[PDB]
Amino acid sequence: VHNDVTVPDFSAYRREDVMDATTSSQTSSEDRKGFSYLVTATACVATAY
Amino acid sequence: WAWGGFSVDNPTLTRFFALHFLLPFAIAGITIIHLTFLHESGSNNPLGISSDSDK
Amino acid sequence: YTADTSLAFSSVAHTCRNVQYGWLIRNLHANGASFFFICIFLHIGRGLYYGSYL
Amino acid sequence: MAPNIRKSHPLLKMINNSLIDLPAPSNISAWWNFGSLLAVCLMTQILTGLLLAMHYTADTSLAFSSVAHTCRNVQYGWLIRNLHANGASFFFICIFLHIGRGLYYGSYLYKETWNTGVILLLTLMATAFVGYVLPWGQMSFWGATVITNLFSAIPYIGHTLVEWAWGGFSVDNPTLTRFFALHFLLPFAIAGITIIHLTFLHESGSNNPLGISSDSDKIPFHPYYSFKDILGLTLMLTPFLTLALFSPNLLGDPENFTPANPLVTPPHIKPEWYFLFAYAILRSIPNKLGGVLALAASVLILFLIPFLHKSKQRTMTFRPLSQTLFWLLVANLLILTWIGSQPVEHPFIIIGQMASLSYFTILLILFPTIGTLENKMLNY
Amino acid sequence: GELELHPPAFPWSHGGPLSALDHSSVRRGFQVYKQVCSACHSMDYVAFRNLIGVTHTEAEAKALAEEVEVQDGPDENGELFMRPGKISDYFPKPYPNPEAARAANNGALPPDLSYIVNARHGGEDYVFSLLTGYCDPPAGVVVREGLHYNPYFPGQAIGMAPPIYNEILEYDDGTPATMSQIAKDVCTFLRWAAEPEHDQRKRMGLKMLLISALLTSLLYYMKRHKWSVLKSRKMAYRPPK
Amino acid sequence: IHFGNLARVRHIITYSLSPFEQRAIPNIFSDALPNVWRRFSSQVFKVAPPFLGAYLLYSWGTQEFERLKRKNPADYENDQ
Amino acid sequence: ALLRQAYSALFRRTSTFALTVVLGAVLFERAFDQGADAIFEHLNEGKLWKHIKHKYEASEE
Amino acid sequence: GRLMDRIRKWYYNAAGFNKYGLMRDDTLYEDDDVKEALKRLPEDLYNERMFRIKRALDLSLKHRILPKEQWVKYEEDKPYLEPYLKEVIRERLEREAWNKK
Ligand code: HEC
Ligand code: HEM
Ligand code: HEM
Ligand code: HEM
Ligand SMILES: CCCCCCCCO[C@@H]1O[C@H](CO)[C@@H](O)[C@H](O)[C@H]1O
Repeated sequence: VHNDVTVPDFSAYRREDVMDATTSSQTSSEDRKGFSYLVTATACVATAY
Repeated sequence: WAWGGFSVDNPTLTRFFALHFLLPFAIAGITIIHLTFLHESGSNNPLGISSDSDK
Repeated sequence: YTADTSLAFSSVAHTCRNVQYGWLIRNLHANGASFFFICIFLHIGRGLYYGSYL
Repeated sequence: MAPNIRKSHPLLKMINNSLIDLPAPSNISAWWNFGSLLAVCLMTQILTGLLLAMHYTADTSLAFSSVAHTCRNVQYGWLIRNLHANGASFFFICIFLHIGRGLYYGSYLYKETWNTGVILLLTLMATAFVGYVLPWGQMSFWGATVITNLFSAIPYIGHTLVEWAWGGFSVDNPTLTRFFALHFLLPFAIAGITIIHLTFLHESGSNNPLGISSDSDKIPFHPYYSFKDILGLTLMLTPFLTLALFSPNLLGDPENFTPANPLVTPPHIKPEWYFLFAYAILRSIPNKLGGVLALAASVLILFLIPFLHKSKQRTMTFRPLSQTLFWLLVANLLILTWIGSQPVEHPFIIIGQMASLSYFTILLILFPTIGTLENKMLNY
Repeated sequence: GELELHPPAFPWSHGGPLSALDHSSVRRGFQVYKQVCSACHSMDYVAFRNLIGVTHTEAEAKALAEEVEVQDGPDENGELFMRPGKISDYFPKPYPNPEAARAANNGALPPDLSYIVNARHGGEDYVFSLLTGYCDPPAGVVVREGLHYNPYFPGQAIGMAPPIYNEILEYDDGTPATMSQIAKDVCTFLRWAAEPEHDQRKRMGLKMLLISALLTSLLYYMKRHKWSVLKSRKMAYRPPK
Repeated sequence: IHFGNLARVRHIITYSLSPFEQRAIPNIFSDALPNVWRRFSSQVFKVAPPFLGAYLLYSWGTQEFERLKRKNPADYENDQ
Repeated sequence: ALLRQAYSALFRRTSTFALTVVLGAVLFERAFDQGADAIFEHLNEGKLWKHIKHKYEASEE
Repeated sequence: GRLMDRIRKWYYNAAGFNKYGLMRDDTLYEDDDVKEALKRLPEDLYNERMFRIKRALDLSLKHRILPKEQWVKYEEDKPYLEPYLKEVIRERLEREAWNKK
């Protein structure tokens, strides 16, 4: 039964900031996305050049 | 720019020959699109009224 | 054909004069261009008169 | 009509069902990146090609220098010329991996996709062959003279067919022109046929390394493969540019910096690298006629691959025997290529014939045989 | 096949993928060609203007071309005529036609040197070896009347008599014109004549790599970033068993 | 229409996290490399062989060719 | 925190992301070129015309 | 002797499809017969194979395999489809032969 179902442990893959299950993940969100997007925004600049 | 110089000369003749060889094939490509859109609706007809009753 | 100011004119001429049926092909191509337009003009006309443009 | 335009529009719908919402297996590897590269590769040749054509002159008295004048006077002419020239190799390099991948993973089982594929290869060959004559250099001319004359061995209609092709009695101006014509034309036919290739392809969808139905796990092409391919594009494009820019003529015969001259046969007339492998099989059979056929067969053999599949499995992922046999064959082609580059003398002549023999043996007999044996070892 | 000696690899100042031509050495080379080789060797694809901003000043160039008379025309009467060169002219041919050339060099035909370093395996390394390398034939070998022995030239019997010797000319820049210095400079010049884009081409290669390395890394991260969703994905089989 | 008519699947749960809650290239030493090596090992003895066996043939054929160009003194020992 | 800020002011709004890519490019060009040209020249001191030009640039005849 | 058995077990391990958790029959190429064959499999066996197959694909996309412990052992590889597939072929050959007469 579905009650007997749980999400596995993604500690092995989670980013540093969302590693602790008792810390709001929203506070480090802008950083996590700002980085990745920063990488992407850069790729565009390179390509554009 | 288009002339490749200061007047219609050899550099033009060549790039025109190129364009003239090329374009036709673009026409053929586009004709496929033309007929593709066409087939969405089917042909129109002289009386201008729905011809589904008699195709 | 040769695309060079110094040979274009004569390449075309040499074609009609020495190439087997060159003259014919040259004509068909040349006149074909008009037949093309004549046709496209009627195709358009037809469209305008029967509101195909819709 | 429908909610989002991507699906309703008669055109976006096309772009969508083949580049955005297209079902792709989740486990395809880098070997699948070659399709897109071949495609990009093509768009690139045509672009650089046109640019070069807008400065070329097809006339024995001007070809060589038109090309020279282009590299010397046209802004970035030198760069375009290079990109186009080296691009041709990048093309073949890619096509050879594309094919390989197909063979090793039994993609050929998609007969029509495969058969159009062989047609693309043949077309690309004709294209790159005629292309090479355009600069009218020693090798351009001489290679053209030896290669085209080959047909003269065909019985009764031989000579006729060649003198027809040449437009005269020998490779001369009337040839240079019709080749330039052909060279401009074929690429576009390639593009067209590529559409057919992908059209058949889409009927079944891609194959995958494990060779088992991937319906239980498909993913949208975009972003997964759009991204994966754009990555594979830069990964290859680097070596291409590195070569094209640092070692420009690393692959070209220096003999082609000498204007064609009908009164000086070069010492070793050989075609471009990507052809050697077959040039090699050509010289293996002493007998102008047999050697031609052997050549023809060397490539036309691809049309039989589908009928020589005996394994109960599609790929070779789980067939170690077939695997060494596969890498043997690859190595075999490498040697054939090498032999093609060397003169016709001992110990080359014999190695040649040996490699040529092993080539057909592997594809015609070993592969299907080892295939059957493999089935028995699985208790099938 | 047959015997041949392959030239060695000299460390040209422009062998480095990122290393350009030493324009000073090229400038000398132009002189060597102008004052020695140009006597029998044509260089059809280079024009005096080509030197400007490379080895000479627009002024020097204008001068160097006026030192020559070219054939223009026809005039009002349809006749040909002479005039002092302009920077738009290409280096003068030494002979009217090849037939005339062979005639003045014992039936031998000095090839145009515009693409020579790319027309011969070894380029400069070969051309350089050839020039300096003349010598007497080894035992058992006889060179026919009119040819000269050079072990570096295929067949070893070359129609070109050693063209350069110490102090055969004076570099106006004050460089010791030893035979090897000459060959070296001229070979350097031949490289340039064969492909003027040399430096620009390499400067581009640099940019290409830097961008390439940058762009690749970026797209690798992006590719990985999207795929992560799958790469770490976990599944399980839960029948109502 | 290819998404929806693919396969009859039952009872398989999957779990995945947004690309932003996880690392792009994770466990490079603990997992990545060890597998790179793993994969490299499983194949070497399948690929490498025929390629090495090619090299040899190349080397032999090359060296032998050059050898046959060299002169054999045993042709001139009695040419006084 | 730049990443946080960057995200907010530059990467969040698609319109600003684009503006960043452009102005970003304009500045990247200007600096990448100057830098590479710089590197190329140092690597080739005294070989380029730019370097020896002075000898004939108003110093002869 | 056990030569034939030595070979098979060797090849079985040599092939290596068991490192993915797949069974001999899971690797069969789905030609016309195998297709009919599968349709006849009882639901429980069908669903299981499906998971196995989907799991194998996920490993492939991940460039990993199952831990040695979980590999299918030669002697425990269940030939779940083989029986069906044989009848499917028996049937066909009957029809093929009959339509000829
Ligand atoms: C007297 C005329 C003359 C002069 C001066 C001369 N050459 Fe030559 N050169 C020739 C001849 C003759 C040949 C052709 C030899 C042959 O093909 O047998 C030749 C050939 C060459 C070749 C090589 C041909 C080959 O097939 O490899 C090069 C390179 C060359 N010369 C370089 C030079 C250079 C550089 C100079 C000036 C330093 C120079 N030559 C000066 C007459 C000359
Ligand atoms: C390369 C030139 C063109 C080709 C080869 C082409 C071809 C066709 C074809 C095959 C049809 C279907 C049969 C017919 O009704 O004639 C068609 C229909 C049509 N074409 Fe074109 N066409 C061309 C140019 C144009 C142009 C210039 C216009 C107008 C701006 C046009 C407007 C239409 C329209 C509106 C129809 C609908 C006919 C109807 O009313 O049922 N076509 N065209
Ligand atoms: C103009 C050259 C060609 C182009 C541009 C082209 C392009 C493609 C593309 C885009 C794909 C899909 C992605 C991929 O799997 O790589 C594809 C797949 C395929 N191509 Fe080609 N192809 C070309 C030549 C060939 C040749 C010579 C053959 C073989 C004789 C061939 C055989 C196949 C097959 C079998 C597939 C199926 C791939 C699979 O196993 O899933 N292609 N090709
Ligand atoms: C299918 C892609 C193409 C391939 C594989 C290809 C291949 C080649 C090759 C191998 C050469 C000789 C390059 C050299 O060493 O000088 C060449 C030259 C040339 N190609 Fe292409 N080409 C292709 C498409 C095109 C197209 C579409 C055009 C333009 C309509 C074009 C125009 C030319 C011209 C003008 C030359 C002569 C100038 C030169 O030699 O650089 N090419 N091509
Ligand atoms: C993978 C994408 C590679 C593109 C790299 C762009 C580099 C080409 O940049 C070129 O550099 C030359 C040297 O200064 C300049 O003279 C040219 O004007 C410039 O376009």
